[PDB]
Amino acid sequence: TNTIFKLEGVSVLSPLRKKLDLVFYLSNVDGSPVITLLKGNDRELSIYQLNKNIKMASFLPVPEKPNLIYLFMTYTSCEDNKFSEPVVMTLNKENTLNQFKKLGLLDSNVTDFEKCVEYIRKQAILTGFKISNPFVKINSFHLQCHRGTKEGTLYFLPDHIIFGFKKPILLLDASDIESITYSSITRLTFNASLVTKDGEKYEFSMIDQTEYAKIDDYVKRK
Repeated sequence: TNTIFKLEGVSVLSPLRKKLDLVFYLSNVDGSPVITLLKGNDRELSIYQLNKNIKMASFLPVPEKPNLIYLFMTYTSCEDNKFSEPVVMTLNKENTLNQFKKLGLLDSNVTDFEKCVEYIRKQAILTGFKISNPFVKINSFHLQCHRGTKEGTLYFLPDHIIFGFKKPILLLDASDIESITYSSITRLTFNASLVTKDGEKYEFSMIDQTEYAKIDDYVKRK
C-alpha cells in the first residue's frame, strides 16, 4: 500500500480517547485516501475514501494552548461502523515538526509549524478533500460557554459553528441559522439561543458579555 505520511502517538479525544498512531495512505483498489488510527497493529479507527466520506475537516486552535492544535474531522461512516462522533485529535506542534523532519518531508532548519499544516492541506487537495485552517479574509473566533452545566468551546467559522468537544459534539452549518435570541442578560454574561431552518433550537449560556458584538455580527452576515 502507498503510505503518504504517518504521525506516531497522536492524542485522540473523540470518538475514542486514546493515544494512537495516524497513518494516511492510498487504497490499492482505487487510489482513494484512507486514514487509520492504530494501537500497535490494531486498527482502532479507520475512515475510507476521504474524498467522499469526510464531510468537513479543519485545524482549530486549542484554547490557552498555542503549542497544540486540534485536527477536527466529521465523517459519513467508518470501518465496521465502530463510531459516529467526530474525530478530534490534538497535535503537539513541535513534535509534528520533528516527525515531519524525520520522514524527510521538511528540512531540518524549518521551524514554522504552519509548514506542517500546509503539507497536510495539500495532501487533502491532492486526494480529493479539503482541510481548512480558518484561524491562520474572514475573521473566525472562539469563546468558552455552557450548553447547560458543561463548559465547552464555541467556534465561529466562515461556514460552520462548532461546540466541542464533549459528547455530543455539535456542528451547525452557518447558512442553516434562522435566528438568534438573547436572554438572561447581565453586565457579565448573556445566553444565546440559535434556531435553525428546521426549527431546532440550540441554547448556549454564560457567554461573556464582551462577545456580543462578534456573535451578533456573525449571525447577521450576508
